[PDB]
Amino acid sequence: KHLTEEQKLTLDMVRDVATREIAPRALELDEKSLFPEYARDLFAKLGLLNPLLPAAYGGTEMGVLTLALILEELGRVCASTALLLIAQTDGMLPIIHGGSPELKERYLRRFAGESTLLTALAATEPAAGSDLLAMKTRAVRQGDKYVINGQKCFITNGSVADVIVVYAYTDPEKGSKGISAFVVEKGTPGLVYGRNESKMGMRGSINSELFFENMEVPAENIIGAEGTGFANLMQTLSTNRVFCAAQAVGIAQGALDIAVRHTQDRVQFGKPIAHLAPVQFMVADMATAVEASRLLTRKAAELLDDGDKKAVLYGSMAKTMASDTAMRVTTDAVQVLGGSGYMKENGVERMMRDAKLTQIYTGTNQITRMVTGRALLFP
Amino acid sequence: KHLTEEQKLTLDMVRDVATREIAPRALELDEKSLFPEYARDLFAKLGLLNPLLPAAYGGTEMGVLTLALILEELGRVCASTALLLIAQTDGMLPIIHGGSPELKERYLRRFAGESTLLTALAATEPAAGSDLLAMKTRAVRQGDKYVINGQKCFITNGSVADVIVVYAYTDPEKGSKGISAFVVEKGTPGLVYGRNESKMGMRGSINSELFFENMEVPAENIIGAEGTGFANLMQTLSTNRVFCAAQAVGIAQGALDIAVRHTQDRVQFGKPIAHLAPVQFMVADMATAVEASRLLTRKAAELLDDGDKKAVLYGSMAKTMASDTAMRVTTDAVQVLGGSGYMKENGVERMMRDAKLTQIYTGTNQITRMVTGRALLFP
Amino acid sequence: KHLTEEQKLTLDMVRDVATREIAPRALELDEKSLFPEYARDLFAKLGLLNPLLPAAYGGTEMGVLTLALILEELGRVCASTALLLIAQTDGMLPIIHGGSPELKERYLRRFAGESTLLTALAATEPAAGSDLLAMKTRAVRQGDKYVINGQKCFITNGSVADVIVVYAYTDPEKGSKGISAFVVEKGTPGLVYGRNESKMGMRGSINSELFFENMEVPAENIIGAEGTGFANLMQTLSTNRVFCAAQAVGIAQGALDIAVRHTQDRVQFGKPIAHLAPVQFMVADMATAVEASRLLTRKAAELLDDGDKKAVLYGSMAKTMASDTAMRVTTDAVQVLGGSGYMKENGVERMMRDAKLTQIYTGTNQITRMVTGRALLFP
Amino acid sequence: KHLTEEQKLTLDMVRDVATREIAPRALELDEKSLFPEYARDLFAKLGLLNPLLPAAYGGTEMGVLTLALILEELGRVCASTALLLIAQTDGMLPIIHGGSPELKERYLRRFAGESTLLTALAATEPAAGSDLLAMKTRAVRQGDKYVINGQKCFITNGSVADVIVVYAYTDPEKGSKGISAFVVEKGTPGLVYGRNESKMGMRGSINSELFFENMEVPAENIIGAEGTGFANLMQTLSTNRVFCAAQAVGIAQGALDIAVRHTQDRVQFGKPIAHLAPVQFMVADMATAVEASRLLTRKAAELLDDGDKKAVLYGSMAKTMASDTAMRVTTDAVQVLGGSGYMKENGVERMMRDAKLTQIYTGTNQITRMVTGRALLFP
Ligand SMILES: Cc1cc2nc3c(=O)[nH]c(=O)nc-3n(C[C@H](O)[C@H](O)[C@H](O)COP(=O)(O)OP(=O)(O)OC[C@H]3O[C@@H](n4cnc5c(N)ncnc54)[C@H](O)[C@@H]3O)c2cc1C
Ligand SMILES: Cc1cc2nc3c(=O)[nH]c(=O)nc-3n(C[C@H](O)[C@H](O)[C@H](O)COP(=O)(O)OP(=O)(O)OC[C@H]3O[C@@H](n4cnc5c(N)ncnc54)[C@H](O)[C@@H]3O)c2cc1C
Ligand SMILES: Cc1cc2nc3c(=O)[nH]c(=O)nc-3n(C[C@H](O)[C@H](O)[C@H](O)COP(=O)(O)OP(=O)(O)OC[C@H]3O[C@@H](n4cnc5c(N)ncnc54)[C@H](O)[C@@H]3O)c2cc1C
Ligand SMILES: Cc1cc2nc3c(=O)[nH]c(=O)nc-3n(C[C@H](O)[C@H](O)[C@H](O)COP(=O)(O)OP(=O)(O)OC[C@H]3O[C@@H](n4cnc5c(N)ncnc54)[C@H](O)[C@@H]3O)c2cc1C
Repeated sequence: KHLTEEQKLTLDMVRDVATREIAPRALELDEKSLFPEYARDLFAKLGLLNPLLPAAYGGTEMGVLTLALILEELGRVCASTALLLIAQTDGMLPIIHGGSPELKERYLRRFAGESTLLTALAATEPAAGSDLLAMKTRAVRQGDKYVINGQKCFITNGSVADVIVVYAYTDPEKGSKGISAFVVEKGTPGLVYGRNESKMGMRGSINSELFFENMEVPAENIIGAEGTGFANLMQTLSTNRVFCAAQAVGIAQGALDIAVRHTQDRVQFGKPIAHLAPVQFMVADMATAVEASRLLTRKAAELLDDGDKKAVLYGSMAKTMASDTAMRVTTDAVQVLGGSGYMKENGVERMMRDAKLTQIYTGTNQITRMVTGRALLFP
Repeated sequence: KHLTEEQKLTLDMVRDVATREIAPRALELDEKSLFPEYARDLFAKLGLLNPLLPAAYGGTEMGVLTLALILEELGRVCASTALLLIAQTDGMLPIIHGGSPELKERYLRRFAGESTLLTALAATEPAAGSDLLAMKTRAVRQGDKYVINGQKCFITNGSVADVIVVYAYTDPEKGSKGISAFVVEKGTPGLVYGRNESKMGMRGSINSELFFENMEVPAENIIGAEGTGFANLMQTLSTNRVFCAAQAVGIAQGALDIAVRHTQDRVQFGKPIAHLAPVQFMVADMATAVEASRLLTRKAAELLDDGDKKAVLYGSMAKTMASDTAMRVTTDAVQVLGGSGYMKENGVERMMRDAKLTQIYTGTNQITRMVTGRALLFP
Repeated sequence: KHLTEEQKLTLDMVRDVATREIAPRALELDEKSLFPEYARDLFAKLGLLNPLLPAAYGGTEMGVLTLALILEELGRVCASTALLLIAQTDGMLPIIHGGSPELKERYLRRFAGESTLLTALAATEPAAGSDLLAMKTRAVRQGDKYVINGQKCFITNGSVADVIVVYAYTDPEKGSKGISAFVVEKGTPGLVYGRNESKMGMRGSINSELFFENMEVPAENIIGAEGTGFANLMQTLSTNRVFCAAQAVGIAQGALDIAVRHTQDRVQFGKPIAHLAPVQFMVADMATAVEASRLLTRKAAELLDDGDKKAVLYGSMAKTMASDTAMRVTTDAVQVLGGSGYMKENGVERMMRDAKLTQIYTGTNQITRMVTGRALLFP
Repeated sequence: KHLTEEQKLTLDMVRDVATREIAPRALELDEKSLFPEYARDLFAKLGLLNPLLPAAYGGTEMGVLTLALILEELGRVCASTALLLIAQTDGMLPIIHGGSPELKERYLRRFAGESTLLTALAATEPAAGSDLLAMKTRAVRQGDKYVINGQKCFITNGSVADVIVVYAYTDPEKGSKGISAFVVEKGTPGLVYGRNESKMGMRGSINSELFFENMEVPAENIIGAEGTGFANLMQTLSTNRVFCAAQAVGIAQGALDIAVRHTQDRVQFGKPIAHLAPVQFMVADMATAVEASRLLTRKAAELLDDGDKKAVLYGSMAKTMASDTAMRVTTDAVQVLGGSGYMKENGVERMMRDAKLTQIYTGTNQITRMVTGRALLFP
């Protein structure tokens, strides 16, 4: 838990940036459904866009715990801006962890330093959500190339990513041993963009359909050996869950902060409503659940940094509890503001809308409860 | 519970209208923040706009239970269209219940038959939400007129109502015995409209600030005697809560219906997800909570029709439970649809947004729990 | 819902008996683990021991709704005394509903009038709880007799019943079409009693292991045709669930009544704690959940009386919600009494102990949620 | 968090003792309502009876975190044995923290080393539970002595303690500045024992009424200055809450352990029930809540060791969440064992009974939520 002085200075800069730059922009980002371009460009200049890019490739190579602390601070003021960092890191992790030395040099170097290029991870399909093994995208080797046919949906930053990691069957009969992962570059012929689908929340973020129409990628773009794609995806999922837990902790904290401030300022029955025993009770339950969620998430993030095998269990616990907490706390934070909490100008209704996604993405809370229960019952 | 054949035919017409006319319009009503003019005009032609207007004034004079059944059917497909009927009835109840024979003839006759004119109830102020006795609008008698100064906020249909019931202090020192209620007509000099504030949900509905700047209303427009306004407001609140409970039952049912249909159609892991034990469990809890809420609401509505004093207790129980149920069921209905549930085109995210208001309006669930607990502990 | 004057007078007598006779005995019944012999003998004299015994066999033949109302009143003051009536009725239902005219005359006549004889239902085995089809008791026809070998556990009143309905495989390979039901009389050679197992609550009740060691019952004792036993068991289960729901409503109400009384009498901080906003909130939630549970249970009981097929769905909803409500309300009723609520002399701790069983017996709340969800998803 | 090698060896010994010595005795301790004399005598020989007694007085002087880790291990197998350590430490803390050097030497030396003498804290009265300022015990100085008149209830180990800390008004008009704390020795004339009241759980523990009838204690026995008693009590409460949180974490873990083991062994529907998605879900929620509770408690215990002022806030959060978690997890652990979970021989029903007390003692969860909410809203 002893943060290095590099971790402490980074997070002091992140808190200052979240407060002064990200927060004043959050309402317009949601209202107008804007990509957070200003934040992306600033994060690139500050070294915050690619936190987990290794130093070998010009990156800052902070730990998982540092990123989790950063996501909590950004989630407090703008869930969409936190999602940018989550998507960017998740799009890069399959290459960092399974790519050959040649593949990592060829595709990670372009993200060095202050690069503003974007990544994406393309696994989910209309036929394959929780049942990832039902994905229908196919990769057929033909000489020195793979031919990719299929489609993907719900791909964060899909249509704007310079590098997409695409999961596809190379042997459709081997199931979990028949999937592969491929680097796909923006501009590849046969890569076609669909709708940017309109969402309840996280509106400051791009949500892409992708289509592959005889898309030829060079045979060197496979990440690892044929048939290893599913394990590669599963290894990144443990990390993605912690990032979604940390974002949900931030959302919950940000909504609590606004509710706490309102109880101190809002006067009914002759004194601030913070003097009312039931308001005090709601705030107590909210904060207790936020802090519990924060402790779980920070523990899981440290286990990941330590390469500990128990990170899967505690990451799944943190993801479930943090996101359920964000949903419950934001729902009650709107309640604490009364009618004003239902008004768009006051922010908490957006945080409630943002919070619902964290119970679904990186695996629904039903899927994660199964990951947690199976790890406990079949250790 | 034995519905008359007039009740049964009315509700068969309402279900047909909800399905064929109201539901296909709900997404655009929310997306574009439209007043439900088509529904208003149709309800007027069918005799559904003013259900509680007495037959003496050209009205249909259905019971509270019939309206509650109608609100459940409309809430199932469009919460905003249900809110139109709630606002219209609530704006009329103070006159129906406290108005002199002369006042009722003078202001209720214009709502007879197929009239499309609108009402509103103006009690809430920025300084007075749950603490209604802190309202600052003042009514000063001057000869044959009252002079009204002050303001109101969150007034449903406030800026489009032909008749507004305005609550104001005539003796600011007598507290709950110093408030009066006044009929205020559209076009009165000194009646000024503010913002239509933008909301998280119930977007197909007008939400008005009102200002009174030396507004002169004739002395005949007072509803009852001076100082009786607070009791008049309290008597309408018991009825408003039942209407909000019934709307929340409808919202919850409509979201459950969509989730139920999705589990039957959505195939993951080789069979429809309805075959999955945890999906079955969520649907069981959702439906159980909806039916419990429906039974409470129908009981409270019958007690109101019977003039039973225990309607306050059971109306407050139904309001609390129905609206908490709508919040929980819509939150889980989005969960049951996975990623697709987070997409605006699929409706349930709007129902989740609509559901949050029912925990706040007609009195927050904190205020209602106090009404319930006080009635039980101090009978 | 319109109770007959016979229903109203019966329930006025039951309330008087519950208050004056059953309640003062409840603490000793639990403390000393006594069979409620006094209540059994009194119920027999008043015609309350065998409510569902048909008039054709000397019985009172009240409906399911009347018994459900009786169980609520008894559950309010002594869950163990309510369980006597539940066990007695459940032991009789398989014969009433599936027995031939000859079998019903031969075994139901002994329960006519003021008979104090007892019944029991023996289905559950150590290997077969929720998975009833795994039961291992076997019935082999040999000439004019069936030979019964096997065992049963958790049999309420098992060791004291004059007539036990025993479920057993006659064709172990046909699963749900290979079970039969048999009348077994006290005193049959080869019927052996095991432990009366010691329980957390419902201590005023006998909980028997049964063993069948080449037990010969005459071939006329089969209830219906061979292979119909499972359907017979399933038909009684719908009724048993409603009875357990009604008992749980009573438990919850009885605990609420004590907590309500305590808030009125217990003075802290200068006034009764009923003046405290959070105590008011707990009591509101408790009572709302009790009334919802009561409405569900009464609806399911009426559907059963009407022979409506939807009784399975609403009986499973009432059972789940009523028993979860009894658990939550009794847990909070102990909380409302503070330290005194943890003391055995004050009753609510026993009601909390009693309440936990209702979430388990007549099918666990996990099994019932599946009955509810399957009925909704596969109608 | 880095445990010293003395902490690690102590907790390895505690786990071994809990498993081999404490756990096999837990069922009889509850069944027969026995004081844990064997455990007390063994803890004394191992240096575990007085963990927080300073080294200056012959004690081991482990931290709060070490004791909290010990209480978790003992709470896992016997809540009553954990309560012995909690009561013993709490009875000593007022002297350790507020006593003059002379008073600490005079009364703490007798607890050095392997002493088996017992302490108690006597604050609560029938008229003063949460409202401690309503206590009526009075201390009147008369020459070189104080005369103590009054009574106390719910005093753990009250009737067997060699040293009792008694809180009493010395100036009944100064409220929170008019209470004092006094050392009271077993054998003082005028100290009279009442009932050992019979409880729902924690039955292996003594629960005493105390009466003071012109009880003369020497004037040197006052702990601190007159009027400082309330602050002394409040300072110990922060520590007591953490100890009750840690005990509740242990209870919850112990019940989860039994449920986890049962799902692995209990076969229904052809395979262990651990293969069932809903059982997996319950175990996931249970374990997540246990680990969250454990993290909160360990954080609060470290803040106390660091003398950090934020320990009050996090201790109140841990106490609320840990005890609510013990109640919910034990309630579900009984559920996971089915009928067998309701049987006394299987332990979890006792853990459920034990768990309910942790929501009440050291301050009810209503009082603690107020401590948490006030600290957040009025920092
Ligand atoms: C806005 C958004 C961004 C996302 N970003 C990415 C991205 O960048 N790249 C990417 O590849 N994916 C992304 N995801 C995919 C996301 O993680 C999925 O939606 C999720 O994995 C579930 O898929 P589904 O929506 O089809 O739900 P379904 O699998 O259809 O689930 C429907 C319901 O059934 C339940 N269910 C399903 N299976 C089971 C089971 N076996 N047991 C019990 N319950 C079950 C689920 O919990 C859910 O409640 C994103 C999704 C969204 C909506
Ligand atoms: C969209 C909308 C439509 C509405 N329509 C109408 C309308 O047509 N006409 C009209 O006159 N009004 C209308 N209402 C008013 C509405 O009912 C109020 O918002 C509600 O009565 C609460 O007022 P408030 O928002 O100021 O909340 P506040 O009173 O500020 O409450 C803030 C928070 O404190 C809690 N709280 C407040 N007092 C207490 C207490 N004593 N004990 C415990 N907790 C407490 C509340 O539960 C809430 O969580 C509408 C409101 C909205 C938002
Ligand atoms: C005091 C008492 C009185 C009773 N009286 C009678 C009586 O008079 N006569 C009689 O025949 N029986 C009686 N019952 C039997 C009772 O109904 C059962 O205990 C119940 O049916 C469950 O059986 P089990 O205890 O073996 O639990 P199990 O079936 O072992 O269940 C263990 C856990 O797994 C869960 N589970 C099991 N299967 C599934 C599944 N498919 N999906 C999800 N979760 C699952 C359960 O919910 C439970 O949480 C009584 C039981 C008790 C304890
Ligand atoms: C078995 C046992 C052991 C204990 N051991 C010790 C001991 O060793 N020494 C000692 O001095 N004490 C001890 N305690 C005392 C214990 O902490 C109290 O019972 C507790 O402090 C509450 O007091 P009460 O039971 O009178 O509850 P009450 O104060 O009567 O509370 C009744 C209910 O009202 C609620 N309530 C009370 N005040 C408020 C408020 N202001 N706002 C909202 N809700 C409120 C409470 O939460 C509770 O639900 C013990 C108690 C027990 C039962």
